Amino acid sequence: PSLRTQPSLYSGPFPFYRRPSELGCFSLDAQRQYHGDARALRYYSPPPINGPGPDFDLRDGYPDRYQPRDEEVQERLDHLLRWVLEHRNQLEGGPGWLAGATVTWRGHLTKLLTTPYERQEGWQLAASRFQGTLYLSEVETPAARAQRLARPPLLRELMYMGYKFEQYMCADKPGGSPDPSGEVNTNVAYCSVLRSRLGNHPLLFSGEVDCLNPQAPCTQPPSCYVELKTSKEMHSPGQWRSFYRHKLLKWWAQSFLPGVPHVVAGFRNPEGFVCSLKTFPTMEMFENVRNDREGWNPSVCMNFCAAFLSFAQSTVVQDDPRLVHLFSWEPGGPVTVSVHRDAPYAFLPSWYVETMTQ
Ligand SMILES: NC(=O)C1=CN([C@@H]2O[C@H](COP(=O)(O)OP(=O)(O)OC[C@H]3O[C@@H](n4cnc5c(N)ncnc54)[C@H](O)[C@@H]3OP(=O)(O)O)[C@@H](O)[C@H]2O)C=CC1
Ligand SMILES: [Ca+2]
Repeated sequence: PSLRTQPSLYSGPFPFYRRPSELGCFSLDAQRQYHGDARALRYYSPPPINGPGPDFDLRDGYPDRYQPRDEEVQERLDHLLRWVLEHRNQLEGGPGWLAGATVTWRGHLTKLLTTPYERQEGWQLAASRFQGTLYLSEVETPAARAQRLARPPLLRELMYMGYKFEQYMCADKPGGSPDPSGEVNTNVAYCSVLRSRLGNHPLLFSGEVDCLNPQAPCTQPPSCYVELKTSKEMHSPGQWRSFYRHKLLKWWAQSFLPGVPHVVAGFRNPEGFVCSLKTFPTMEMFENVRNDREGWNPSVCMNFCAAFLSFAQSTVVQDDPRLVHLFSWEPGGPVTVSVHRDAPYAFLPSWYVETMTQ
């Protein structure tokens, strides 16, 4: 049993994808504690239109005011399971909606979406069915774990710079003012919880959300949300073309899933300064590669993802939170499956399983 990943198998019409609704949200504070409210949400606050072009120093505060998340901690789905536990009765969609849903993080779905074009990084997804519901939780691959432990100084600082850019672009209160003098603490996160459906696969997933734009004409989430990105300044048309083809595909996939309609990008020069901003509407990103022989195709992304969901659903027949079907994929190969029980792959915690059982 395996699943091919070549884009030519998936090039048909765009599949059904339900307009996403936000079911709720949660926050993680500076100590990585869960709170079932929006306390971590920040508000889009771009530089005044009448003032100077941005000149954000993305290195300011590195590493002295940097409080990085401890990446050795395996959170898996735990934060999302807690939200689900705390909202299990008052869920949308009617009786047994959760039982026919697939539950995962937005970022796991993003990786599925980009799989047909991905040439470098493989993945592993653990799958457990429990009370009908299919749960998907990423497993760090061996190469990804070594690459992580040996992360160049450069990539460590780039990651800080992405977060620092958000600090320059966001305020703690609507219409408030940004505060770059503060600490960059990546334990802090605001997460949106959404309902969608791909083909006939109902979806419940959560994703980190950078800010809410109080100037957006539609105030209903997720339409009022904005995604913040940084990227190298580009000069030649070849450089923009490469950007469109590789980077935009990932930006698209990440923001398309939860219905986040705009990505705001800060382009940074080699000295670490953002000295321009560009807005990319999620629904127009594909326009940049529509008639490009080397471009990507949203239909391919979504049809492969729908096909992977059908594959997972039909492969994972046993209802058992301690059993795991591990889906493995490396560039140039098909998705394959192995089966495992209990430690280390089993990822549904007892505090979830026991409460859901009662
Ligand atoms: N393989 C894993 O263990 C994963 C854990 N997660 C966790 O689950 C929750 C949902 O995250 P997501 O599904 O929104 O994740 P993704 O879309 O992959 O990333 C969105 C943002 O989440 C942040 N983020 C996500 N993962 C990490 C990380 N490992 N270390 C530090 N920051 C992280 C980051 O701001 C990133 O923004 P950029 O795409 O601009 O880098 C978060 O609390 C996240 O920590 C997510 C994906 C994969
Ligand atoms: Ca971001």
